[PDB]
Amino acid sequence: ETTDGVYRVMTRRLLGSTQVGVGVMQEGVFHTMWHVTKGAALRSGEGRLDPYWGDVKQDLVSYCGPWKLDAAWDGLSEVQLLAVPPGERAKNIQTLPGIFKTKDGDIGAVALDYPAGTSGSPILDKCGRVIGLYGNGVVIKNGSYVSAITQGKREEETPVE
Amino acid sequence: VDMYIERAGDITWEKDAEVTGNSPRLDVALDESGDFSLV
Ligand SMILES: N=C(N)N[C@@H]1CCCCNC(=O)[C@H](CCCCN)NC(=O)[C@H](CCCCN)NC(=O)Cc2cccc(c2)CNC(=O)CCNC1=O
Repeated sequence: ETTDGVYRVMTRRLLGSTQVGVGVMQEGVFHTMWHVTKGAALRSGEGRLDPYWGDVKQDLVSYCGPWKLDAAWDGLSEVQLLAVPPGERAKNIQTLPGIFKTKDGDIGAVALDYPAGTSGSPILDKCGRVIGLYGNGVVIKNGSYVSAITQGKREEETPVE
Repeated sequence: VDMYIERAGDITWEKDAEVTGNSPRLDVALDESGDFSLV
């Protein structure tokens, strides 16, 4: 199914399932981080979701259509991580982002530390819009974690022949 | 082999949420494979 919301990304081998990440269904497109799926296909119920767009440098992949999430952090405001940890209820946690300063500009970044299978959980603004996905980050000196607020580009529609 | 998705909820901002975390400012580099590293 492709009903809007947040989803766990699970793998099954022989014994039971493991949550490897999280992603966002919006406008019939599933959005997650590349390192969650490695860009491979997903099952949804009886149906297959095929990768459509992705970029390993952004660490993002979308399924069934192009990247739909276009809201950005405004900079100044607090945000919420809608964390969906393995084995746990979805929970909101509010924080004021820090900044990853890069040679190409600043990226909002949240100092929130969750299990690796929380990767792909959405970060929200106060309108409930998804401004990025959690889980591509750095480990600072004391071992704690800071995640970029990773957002894709919603491209203009492609022309038709 | 079987990677699959299962719905986990609606996406909403929570009005009276717990607040935590500092706001670190970090110099970082992003490489072509999507790795952030501290400079
Ligand atoms: N380390 C934490 N405090 N929290 C992290 C949070 C993870 C949140 C979801 N995101 C990820 O899994 C992504 C996947 C790779 C993306 C690459 N594009 N990983 C990273 O962003 C950084 C990248 C660091 C810089 C690369 N130059 N990797 C780690 O953190 C791995 C690490 C390091 C030391 C010790 C540990 C695990 C041991 N802890 C555990 O197993 C408990 C679980 N918690 C953790 O794994």
